Amino acid sequence: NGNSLSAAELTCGMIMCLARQIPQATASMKDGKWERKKFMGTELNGKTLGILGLGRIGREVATRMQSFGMKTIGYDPIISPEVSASFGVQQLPLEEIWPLCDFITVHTPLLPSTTGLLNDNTFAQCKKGVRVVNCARGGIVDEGALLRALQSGQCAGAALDVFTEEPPRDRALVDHENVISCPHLGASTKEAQSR
Amino acid sequence: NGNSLSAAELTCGMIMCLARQIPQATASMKDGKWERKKFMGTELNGKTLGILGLGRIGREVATRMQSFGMKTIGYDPIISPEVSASFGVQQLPLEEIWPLCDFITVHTPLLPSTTGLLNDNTFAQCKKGVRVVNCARGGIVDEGALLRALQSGQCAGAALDVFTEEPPRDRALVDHENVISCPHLGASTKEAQSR
Ligand SMILES: Oc1noc2ccccc12
Ligand SMILES: Oc1noc2ccccc12
Repeated sequence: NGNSLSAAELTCGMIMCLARQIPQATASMKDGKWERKKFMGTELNGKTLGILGLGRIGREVATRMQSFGMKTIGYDPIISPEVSASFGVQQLPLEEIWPLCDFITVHTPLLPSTTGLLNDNTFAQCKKGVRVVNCARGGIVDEGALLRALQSGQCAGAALDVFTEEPPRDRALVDHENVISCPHLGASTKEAQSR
Repeated sequence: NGNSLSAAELTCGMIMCLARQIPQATASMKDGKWERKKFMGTELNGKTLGILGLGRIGREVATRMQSFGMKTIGYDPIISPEVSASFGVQQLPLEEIWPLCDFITVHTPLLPSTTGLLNDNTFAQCKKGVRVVNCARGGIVDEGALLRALQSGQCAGAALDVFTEEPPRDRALVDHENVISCPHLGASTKEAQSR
């Protein structure tokens, strides 16, 4: 609400970080290395971003990423397709979303229907090399399934602000070379903090 | 041209990384830490972005950062104020730009007139806490002056894709906690590479 924009901005930051491996490149630089060929990335323009959860944060993410030329599609059980069209999000059923996306971002509450929304089944339906972002609630993305998808290359990268347990006690995700992370910083701006 | 969008996209990534310290937070997480107060950041909405160089890259940066609610102002001696108005950038003389900006990004060639465009004299005219990006040409930002500004806090952070010498032999900038960097990745996308 107040803090909608801080979350939406972090999410868009994470999308850009996944496309260009900025965190990993800075780490490489700080370790004294100049590794240009390693950190070959991708352009956002013309890519498809799937947005799962089309409330305020989802809508804000959409309109920012639309300025990058991304195609924004998505799904939300409550919001009508004509309403999401009005903010440039094409709604399709979930089963249709997975194979189209280059990037997926989640913006749902944590409910039975959204716990493990991304799981071994839904990762297998994605395009090989999909990049995922969770700046919403820990557990929306099944962490074990994510790890397996990163290990196989079915997922080329992931950005996590939130974890099933905080701080995460299992470190295998965090430590993966294709995972970027923050300690639940979505609301952590001076502005959000200070109404 | 071909590669305009890859440079512009990286620049926008770097601005979001400065606002939220994504690379430093990832490093902290990978070292097993959970440091929430350390990485309190700022919101981009409502802030002023100064764009120095209003050719194709500069214009693309402007229109993307406008979607975040940033006020975009700038300077370019060759681009008419009418042309820059067409993409929502108010041109002002340099002297008027420095004090207004929360963020500054450079998109000029390297010429006598732009070597040290940001230097001790122009840092001194900036708002305390300014954040700077150079994804254009190494030497636009004077490296010794940038280090002095980061040491005093006159500059709160900087993002560098390019250096006066590549790789930089002096590591004090790269090693600073408030500096984000990449090994000249601006054109390093699969797309740019493959027309
Ligand atoms: O409850 C939900 N809010 O947004 C969703 C998106 C996908 C599946 C379920 C939900
Ligand atoms: O000479 C210049 N080329 O582009 C510029 C932008 C700002 C200030 C000077 C110049």
